[PDB]
Amino acid sequence: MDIAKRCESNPLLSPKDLKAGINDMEITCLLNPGVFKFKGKTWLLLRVAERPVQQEGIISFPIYDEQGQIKVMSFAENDPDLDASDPRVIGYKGKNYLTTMSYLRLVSSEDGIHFHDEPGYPPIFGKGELEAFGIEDCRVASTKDGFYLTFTEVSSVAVGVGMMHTNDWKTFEHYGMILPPHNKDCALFEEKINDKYYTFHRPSSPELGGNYIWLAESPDLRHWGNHKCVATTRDGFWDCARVGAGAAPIKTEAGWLEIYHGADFNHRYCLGALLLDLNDPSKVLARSKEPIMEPIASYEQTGFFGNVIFTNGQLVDGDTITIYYGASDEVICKAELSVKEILNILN
Amino acid sequence: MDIAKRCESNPLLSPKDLKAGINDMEITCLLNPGVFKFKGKTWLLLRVAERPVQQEGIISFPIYDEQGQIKVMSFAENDPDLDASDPRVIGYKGKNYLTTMSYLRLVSSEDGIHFHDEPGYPPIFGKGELEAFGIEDCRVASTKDGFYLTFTEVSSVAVGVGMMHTNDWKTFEHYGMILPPHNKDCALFEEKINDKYYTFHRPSSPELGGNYIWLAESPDLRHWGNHKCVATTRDGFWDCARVGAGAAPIKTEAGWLEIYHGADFNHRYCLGALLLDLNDPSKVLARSKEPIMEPIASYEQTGFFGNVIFTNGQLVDGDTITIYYGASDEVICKAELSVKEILNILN
Ligand SMILES: OC[C@H]1O[C@@H](O[C@H]2[C@@H](O)[C@H](O)[C@@H](CO)O[C@@H]2O)[C@@H](O)[C@@H](O)[C@@H]1O
Ligand SMILES: OC[C@H]1O[C@@H](O[C@H]2[C@@H](O)[C@H](O)[C@@H](CO)O[C@@H]2O)[C@@H](O)[C@@H](O)[C@@H]1O
Repeated sequence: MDIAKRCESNPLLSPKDLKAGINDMEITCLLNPGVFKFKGKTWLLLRVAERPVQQEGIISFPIYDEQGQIKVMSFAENDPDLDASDPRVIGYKGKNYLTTMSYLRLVSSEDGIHFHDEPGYPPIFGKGELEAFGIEDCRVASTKDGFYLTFTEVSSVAVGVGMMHTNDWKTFEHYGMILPPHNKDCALFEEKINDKYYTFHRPSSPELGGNYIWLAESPDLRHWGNHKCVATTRDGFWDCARVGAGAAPIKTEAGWLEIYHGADFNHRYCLGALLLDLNDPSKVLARSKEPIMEPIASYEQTGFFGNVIFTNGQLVDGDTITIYYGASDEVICKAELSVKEILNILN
Repeated sequence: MDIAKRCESNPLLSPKDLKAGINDMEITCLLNPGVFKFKGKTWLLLRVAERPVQQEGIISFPIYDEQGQIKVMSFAENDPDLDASDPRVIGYKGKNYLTTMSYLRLVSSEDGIHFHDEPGYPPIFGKGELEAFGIEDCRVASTKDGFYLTFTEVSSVAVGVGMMHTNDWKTFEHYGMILPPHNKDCALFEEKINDKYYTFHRPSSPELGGNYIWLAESPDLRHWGNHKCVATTRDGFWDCARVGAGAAPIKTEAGWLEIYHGADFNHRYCLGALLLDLNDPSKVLARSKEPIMEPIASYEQTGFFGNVIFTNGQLVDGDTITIYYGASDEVICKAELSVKEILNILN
C-alpha cells in the first residue's frame, strides 16, 4: 500500500550531525522540517529539540524563567506526583511541561541531500510568554508576496499557532498568535481563492469533538474566521485517533491535493491523501481509504512510543512530489511521490 | 462576601411558565439569558433547553439530522457503553452528546420583572452542521451599528462560537463560526478601541493549559486574531477549575470592569470582577480575591450537580449594574450590583 520512494541516503540529517544551538545542551531530535527554495539552494527549516545530558532516574529539561534566561527543571522518575507515561509531554501536580525545547534552524543544499548551515542565517528562537516552551513544526508557504511561516507556539497556557513573514530569511515580521489553543498543524494555502486567503488547521476538543482537520479564511492573513470542519477521524481505520494537514495543498486539475497525516491509539503515524474542491476547499471530493505511506523502513521504527512519519514541507516538480519528513521524531528523511498515481487511487 | 441584591420576585421565569417551542417536547431549563433594551421594553434572550418526556430507564434527547429535521436519540441507562455521570453531557462509545437541545427565545418586559412572548418575534433555532446540537448562552452587544450576538454553536464535531447581527430582531445576518473549538463564553466589546474590535473568549486545552479567559482583536468583526491570555484559574481559590467572561465589559474611569464567572472541582459557580487597562484590555489592573456573588439563595441550590450562578447579560444605569442570570441551570433570576462598591473592593 506504500507508494513512496525513499532516498537511498535516508537518514539525511541526525542529531549528532549538527552542533548544539543552546548553551550546555545536547541535540535530541531533528524532525518535521519546512521546505522551500531560495538563492537556487533547497532549504530546510528544521525543528531542533534540545535538552541537558540526562542523569539516571532524573528527567531534566530547559525552560525560560521570569528574567527570560534558560533554566533547568528536574523531576525524579520515581516521584509519585510525576506522570511521564508520555515522554514528549509530562505532568507534575496538574501543570504540564515539555521534555525538550524546540527552535527553528535553517540548512541549505545544492543537490538536496547534503545539508549544512549557512553563515549569516541564524536560527529562530521563541520570544514572549506564548513561545516560552519553544516553537515547532513550521510550514513554509512560498507566495508572490514572500515566505509565510505557520508554526506551533507552546507555553504553559497554550499550544497555539503563530505566523511570521520574511523575504530574505534574515528580517522577520511577527503577526502573533493567529489561532488560539488548542491548535496546530497550520497549512497556509500558497495562493488566494476568490480574493481570500485559506488555511488548514487542527484544533483539539476535550469533549464534543476530537482532532479533526479544519478550514479558515482571512482577508489580511492576520485575522481568521468562518471556520469549517473539513475531515474528521474514522473509527476502525488507521486514522482513528487523530488527523492533521501537512504542507500546503497542491493545485491540480482534479482539485486541491493535500498530503495529510493520521495516527491510531498506538501512536502509529501514516500519510494519506485528501482531494478538495477548488472553489470550496471545505468540501471533500475524494479521500484515500488506505495510507499512501507507512513507517516501513528501519529508521522509521526507532521511536520511543511508536512508528512515526510526519511531513510538513515538500517540493513539486510536475508529477514528482519531493517530501521531507521526520522519522521516529529523531532524524530527517526524504522521499518521492507521484501526483498521477495518487489521483489514480482516488477513483 | 456576597455584595449582590436579588430581586424579591426571583425566580422570574421557570420552565412551566412558558409553552414549548419544539413539537412533542417539554421545557427542561431556562437559563443564561442575553439582555438588551429595544422599543422601550427590556428584552431577555433566553436559552431554552428542551427534550422529550423521559421514560423509565431510558435517556432520550433531540438532535437535528442531516436534512435539518428533529430526531430522538435513545440510550438505556444500564448500558455498559453509556457514561451518564455528568447529566449535561453524556458519552457513548467515545462520542459525546447533550441530554437536551437549546435554542434562543425572545421575551419582553415593561417593568423588567414580568416577561412574556412578543408576537412577530419568533425564536432562533440552530442551522447547519455546526449547530446540530443547538445554540447556547448568547451575549448581546448593543453597538452603534446595531445588535451583535455571540453564542455557543454545539455539534458532534465542535463546541465553538458563532456570531449574528440584527437591527430589528426579525432579520438576521450570520457571520458563521468566528472562533473554532473548543471555545465559548464570547463577550464582544460594545465599542471600538484604537479603531479595532475586541472580544473575550474562553478556549479549553486538553493539555498544556486549561480553561482561561483570552482576548482577540478584529478589523471587520468576522475575522479574529492576535490572541492573548488575559487571566487564568488560580490553584486553591474558588476559581481553580475554570474561568470565563460573562457580558461585555463596563467602561469606567478605572478601566474595563468585567463580571466574570468561575467554578471549582465540585462545579460550584461564583461571580468575580476583573479590571483591565483601557488601551490594552489584555493587561489586568486588579482582580477580586473573593467572589462578589455566590449561590446563597435556595433557588440557586436546586441543581443536579452543583450550585450554579451564571450571567451573560446585564444593564448599567450609572452606578447600578442590573444583571440577569441563570440559577441551578433551571430558572431565570435578577440582581443588582454597585460599580463603586466593586471598584472599592479592588483597592
Ligand atoms: O510525536 C509525533 C508528533 O506528535 C505531535 O507533537 C508532539 C510533540 O512533538 C509536541 O512537542 C507536543 C506539544 O505540541 O505535542 C505532541 O506531543 C506532532 O505535532 C509532531 O510534533 C510530532 O511529530
Ligand atoms: O452547567 C453550568 C454551566 O456549564 C457550561 O455549559 C454546560 C452545558 O450547559 C452545555 O450544554 C455544554 C455544551 O456547551 O457545556 C457544559 O457542560 C456553561 O457554558 C453554562 O452553559 C452552564 O450554565
